[PDB]
Amino acid sequence: GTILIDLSPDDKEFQSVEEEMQSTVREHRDGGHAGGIFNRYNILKIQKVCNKKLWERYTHRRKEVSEENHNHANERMLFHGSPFVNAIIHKGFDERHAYIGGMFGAGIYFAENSSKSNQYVYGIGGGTGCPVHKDRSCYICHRQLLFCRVTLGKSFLQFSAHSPPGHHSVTGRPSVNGLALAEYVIYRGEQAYPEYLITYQIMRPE
Ligand SMILES: Cc1cc(=O)[nH]c(N2CCN(c3ccc(F)cc3)CC2)n1
Ligand SMILES: [Zn+2]
Repeated sequence: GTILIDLSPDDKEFQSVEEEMQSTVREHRDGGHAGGIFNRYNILKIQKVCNKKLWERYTHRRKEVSEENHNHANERMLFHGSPFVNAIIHKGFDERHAYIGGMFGAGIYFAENSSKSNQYVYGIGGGTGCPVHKDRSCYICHRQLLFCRVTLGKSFLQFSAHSPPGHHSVTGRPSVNGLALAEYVIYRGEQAYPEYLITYQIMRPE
């Protein structure tokens, strides 16, 4: 029972979601190989993802993690880029959205850097690119990102399935690229809510 409400760009909500998308762009060590070459996005549409069953699935698990961690759910707003975004907004996150070949295990991956999530919009390493031009740096086709409410709880810090014992998620602390932001991994689909569906294009630097 998913409903997508279009957010007006006049709305304070559109303005704060676009600002978290824009300000969290960074240069990638692959030179744009996976996500393309760009410094900003053309934000075409921001939509609120409304689903009573999934929101309840998430706040139920949130209350569990909170009570297991001195009433702190450790809730973040993170980006999620995946070829299975359209399936996530209707069925939620689960074991089919888990990244088997992940660095922090077979869990569901999230990023603080929007530009990081953009690397997985067309698949692992950007796949073959957009389905129309087979271009990983395509500047034409419309891309789609999720801005998710994530319950991290007790997160296992990793400097560089199931969660480490006595923990609720894993934090990928960046230990080489001094400008990278953290990456997070949850092992329960219930621990995340697909809050915002952002439609956009990467923009050719001038
Ligand atoms: C680091 C990071 C940030 C981000 O936004 N997204 C992701 N992924 C990881 C890989 N994914 C995946 C899911 C299910 C599969 F079958 C294969 C891949 C989805 C998106 N990673
Ligand atoms: Zn294209």
